[PDB]
Amino acid sequence: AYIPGEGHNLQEHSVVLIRGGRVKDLPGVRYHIVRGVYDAAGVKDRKKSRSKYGTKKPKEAA
Amino acid sequence: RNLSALKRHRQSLKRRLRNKAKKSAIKTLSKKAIQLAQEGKAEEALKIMRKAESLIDKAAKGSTLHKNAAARRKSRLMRKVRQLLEAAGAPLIGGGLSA
Amino acid sequence: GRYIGPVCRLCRREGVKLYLKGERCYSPKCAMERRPYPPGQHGQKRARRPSDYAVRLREKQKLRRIYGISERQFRNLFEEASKKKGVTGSVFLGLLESRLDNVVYRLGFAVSRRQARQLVRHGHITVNGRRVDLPSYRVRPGDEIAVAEKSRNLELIRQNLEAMKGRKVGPWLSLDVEGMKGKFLRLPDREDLALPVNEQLVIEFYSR
Amino acid sequence: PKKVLTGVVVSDKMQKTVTVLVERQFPHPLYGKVIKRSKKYLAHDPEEKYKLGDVVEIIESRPISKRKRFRVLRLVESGRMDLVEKYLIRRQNYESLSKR
Amino acid sequence: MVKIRLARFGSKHNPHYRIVVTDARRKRDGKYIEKIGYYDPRKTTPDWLKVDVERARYWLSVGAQPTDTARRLLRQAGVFRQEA
RNA sequence: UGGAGAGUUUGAUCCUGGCUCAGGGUGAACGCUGGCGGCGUGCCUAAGACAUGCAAGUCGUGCGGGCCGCGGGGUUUUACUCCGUGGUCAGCGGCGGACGGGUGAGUAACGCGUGGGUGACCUACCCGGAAGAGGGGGACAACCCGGGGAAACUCGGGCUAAUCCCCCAUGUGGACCCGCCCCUUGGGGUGUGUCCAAAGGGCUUUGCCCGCUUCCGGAUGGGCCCGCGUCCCAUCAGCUAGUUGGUGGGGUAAUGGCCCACCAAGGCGACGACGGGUAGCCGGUCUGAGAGGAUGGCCGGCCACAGGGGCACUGAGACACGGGCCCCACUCCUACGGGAGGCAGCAGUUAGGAAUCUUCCGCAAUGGGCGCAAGCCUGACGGAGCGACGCCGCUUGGAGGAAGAAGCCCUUCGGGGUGUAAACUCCUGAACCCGGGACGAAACCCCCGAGGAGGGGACUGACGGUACCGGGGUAAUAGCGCCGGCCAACUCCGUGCCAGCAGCCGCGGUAAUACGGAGGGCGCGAGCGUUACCCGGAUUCACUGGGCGUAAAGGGCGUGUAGGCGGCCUGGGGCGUCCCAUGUGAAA
Repeated sequence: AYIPGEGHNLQEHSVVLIRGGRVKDLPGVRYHIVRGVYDAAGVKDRKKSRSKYGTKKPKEAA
Repeated sequence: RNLSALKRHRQSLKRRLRNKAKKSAIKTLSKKAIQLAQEGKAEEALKIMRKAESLIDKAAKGSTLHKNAAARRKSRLMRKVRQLLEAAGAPLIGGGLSA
Repeated sequence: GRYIGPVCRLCRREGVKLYLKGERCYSPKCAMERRPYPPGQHGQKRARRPSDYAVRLREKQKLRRIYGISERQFRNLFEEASKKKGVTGSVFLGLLESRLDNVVYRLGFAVSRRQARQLVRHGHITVNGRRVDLPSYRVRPGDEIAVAEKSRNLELIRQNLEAMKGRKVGPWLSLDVEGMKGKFLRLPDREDLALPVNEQLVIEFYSR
Repeated sequence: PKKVLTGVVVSDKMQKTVTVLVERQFPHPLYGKVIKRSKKYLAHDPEEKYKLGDVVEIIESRPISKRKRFRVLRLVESGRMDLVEKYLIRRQNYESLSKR
Repeated sequence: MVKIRLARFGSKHNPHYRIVVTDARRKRDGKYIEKIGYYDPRKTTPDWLKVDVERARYWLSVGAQPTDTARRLLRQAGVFRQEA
C-alpha cells in the first residue's frame, strides 16, 4: 500500500484503505491509502485534491 | 410460550391411534383369509373376505386408506384368493367371489 | 442550481451575444459592444484551432446557454428527443423552445431568460385553467398561456405589455393583449426561431 | 400429441426389448451449418420381433422400467447391416482410445 | 378455491385496482388466472370503472366466489341484475 | 432509423499487435460539499450466533363444564341453591397450520424455461346434476379424589355431552372380483356374487337457512413421464452387479426396481461418458449497429432449504420455519436431581465487512383464515421515519447598473483582468404566520320485496389538518474534478530526479503550463471525483467479422477409421428448408 503523497503520519496502523492502481514506481503500488479513513486526514493545508487529501473546507474565517 | 399447535399433536395422536388399530386389523384379516384359502377350504375365508371387504370400506371412508388405495387393496386381495383356490381346492361358495 | 449571476459573461464567452438579460444585454452590449470576446485574463490574446468536436461542444453549450436550463435537462429532453419520433435536430430545437418559460418570454411578458423562468416558477402562468410553476413544463397544441388575476395589476408586467404592443409575436405565438393571454398554436421550426446554433452538431455531439 | 420417431434397431441382445439408435439433425444457433446428432432410445418389443438394423417408428409410452422409455408401433425397413456396421465401428474406436 | 378479487398497482398515493379473477392461494399483487375489469376508488379519471361482465358471468356460472368490494362492483355492474 | 475513435514500439515510414483512455450503467462504497419535494431502493459479507415485543388463529349454528355477574326462579323460607344468563377460562369438537413468508446453502438437475402425454393420477374449502338423512351402541376429556416436582409439566383413579368412534341397516350410485360388447397401454358399458352410507344445529317450526351422506361434471392447484435447451477443466477416458431387462410380488392417488425374490447378460461413453471445480432456473437486465457478452437483488413464475441429518405422523394436501420423534452440535434456566430454545418471519443486539435503516402507527382500503351474521388473529397489506444509494422536478433571484470604483491576480508602468459581477436601484417573493380544508370508502349492515334481482337509510381514516385552496410576507445554501496530448480550457512565485502527480505516454535532475500554491478560465452543480464489478471501443477468440512465405502459427511425411462434405440426368419421397392457417407464449 502506497499513500496519497505529501503530508503523512501514519506510524503503523491507520486503516490504510486498500485502493488499487500501480505506476512506474514501487513494483506493486496496488491498493493505495486514502487519508480521512481512520487516519491521516490529508496534507497539513491542501487546496485541491481534498477528495483524498483529507482537508475539509478551508474556512479561512474572513 | 403459548401456541395451540399442541392441539395439532394431541388430536393427531388420537388420529394415528385410529389408523394404527384399523389398518392393522385390515392387514391381519387379509392374512387369515390367504391362510385359509391356501389350505383348501375357502368358505370361512370368504366370509372373512366378506368381513375383509367391509373393513377395507372402513379404510376407504376414513382418512386411513383414501378411496383408490382401499380399492387397490380390495382388488389384489380378492385376486389372490381365486387363483389359490383353484390350486388343489374347489371354489364352491361365493361372496366377493364371482362365478 | 441554474448557474445565474455574471451571465453575459457567457455572451462574451461564445463570441456571439445571447440576449439572456433584456433591457441591458440587448442594449449597446450583451456585455458585447463594450468589449465583446471570450473572458478571462487571456481572452483577447489570439485565438487558436479549437477542434471540430470541441467547437461542437461549445455549440452544445451555446445552445443550452441561450436556453436558460441546466445542461442536465438539456441532455434529458435530448434523450427524450432521440426517444420518440421527429426530425432529430430541428424537432429537438422545437422541443427545447416549447417550454413554458421561454413561451412566456417570447410572448413578451418578460424581458429575457432569467426573468422569464423566474416568473414562470412563480406560477403566474395559467394554461388552460391552472397556474403552473413548473418551468420545464412543455405545452400542447390547443393550449394557451395566461396570467393570474391580481397579476394583471403588476408593475413590470404592465410595463412589459406596454412596450410589447407593436412587437409582433412569433407565428406559433398568438398574442392577446386584451384577454391577457398567449395561444400556444402550432409547433415552430428552425425558421421560426433562429439562434446561432447548429442542430446536427448537438446530435453528432450528444449522439456519440 | 405423443411424440414418435423412426430409428435403426441397435442391440436385440435384451430379452423382449431392444435399443434403438434414433437420429436427428439441426443447424447451429450461431454457426449456420446443419449438424448430425445421435440419441439412443428404448424400443419396446413385448413379442420379440426386431433385430440388428430394423428401422422402426418407435413410441414414447408409459414408463416401462429404469429409463425404459419409448416402445414401438410399426416397422419400416430391415437388415441395416451397413448402419449397424458404422455404429460398431464407432464402438471399435471407443475400444481404441487408451490413457492407461 | 377460485375467487374474484382486486389487485392494486401504481405507486405511493396514486391508487387504481385491477378487477381480476384468480384462485384463493394467489397472493394480492401477484399472479392471476384471468383479468376482467378495473376499478379506481380515487376518482380522477372518468374511466374509473370497467367490468367485463361477460367472462364474469362465465366465472359465476362455472363455480367461483366473489369478494366484498366485488359485492359493490357486481351490484353496480349489472353482474347481479337479471333484467326481466 | 442503427456503427466517431485516440495515445503508446522508429532516427523516420508501414504493418501485425498488446496495454491504456475517452463511454454507458450499479442493491454500491469512499472522500469533499450539501437546500426543498416525488416515486423507488436498502445485510451485495457469516446459511455466524441472538435479549426482548409481536407474527395463527377463529367458531356457542357441534358439547359438557368451571367460575365472575344479574332478574333473581326452587326451597313456606332456610344453608344456599337454582332457571334464564352477558360473560370468561380452558377442555372435548370443527377449519387454516402444506396460504400468507424469507434466504440461497445445496442442486449441472426431468430442477428450471419450454411443447405436449397421463389408455398410469390426486384435488378440500366451491357452481350443476341425482338418491337421500331407519334404528342402536361405546369411550375419553373438561370436571371430582390422591401423588411427584424448581418448573417443564408428569403419574394414577373416578364421571357427563356431542356435527366424537363403531354397530344390522336404507342403496340412484360407487368398489373389487370371473365372463361378456365396444375399445386399444388401466377408455365406456354389461351378465353373477358380496361391501359402504348419512349429523344433525338453528328458527319467524310444518318451511327455509347452515351443515351431513352416495356418486357424476366443471372450476382450481399439483403428482408422474417424455421432447427440448441448459457453466467449465481432455493435465476429468473409461463408467455400472440395482447394475440393463423381464416374469411374478410390495408400495404410492398411481406408471415405473422406487424396494423383495428369481433370473438372461447386458446399460452409457470422444454426439465427451465418469470425475471434480462452479452454480438456484426463468419473464427479464446493462451494453454493443448488430451477432452477442455478461447478468437474474426489489417485482412475477417454477425449485430448494428450515441450526445439520435421519424420520415418520397427522391428513385433501408436508416430510411440514413459529406440529412430533431421535442423533449431532450450540447456547441458556436450575435447588445442579432435571429441563428449555431456533429473528433464512417481523423491528431491534452482536460477530462480520469499505459499506445495507425505525426495538413506530391502522386493519380505515384491499387480500388471506375462521364465524349465519355482529365480528376476530393477521409485522400480509396499507401508511410515516432514516441514508443524495437511484431517477425526476425545484429556490438561492429578477430588472437598472462603470471605459468598469475599490479589494485581489498581471505588467513593457500605458494598462489588462477579475465582473454588471459588487455596492446604490426598484420588482417580485422559498422559508415562514394566520384561516379554511381533502380524495383515498361504500360496500358489509338493518329495512320492502322471498333470504333472489332491485330499492332506501345509516356506520366505517392509520397517515394528519399532511395535500391543497385564500390571504401576510423575509432575497433567502454553494459547492466537486480540472487547465501537459487523448479531453474543453494558462498566466505568476516557490519547489529543484527533493518534496511529488500519474489511466496511457511520462513529467521536475535550480527561469516545472503535469508537483504545490495564487488570479483566471473548461466541465458539472445539489452535487464531483476515487476505486471496485459488468458490457463496449475489442473486428483484441472475427458467425456477420480475422488469420498460418519472413510478425504468433502447417502437423517431419505417407496410411486409414469415423466424420465432414460432395459430378451430369429422369422420376418417386417431402426429412432439412420456404409459404400461409393455427395453439400457446400469463402478468410486468
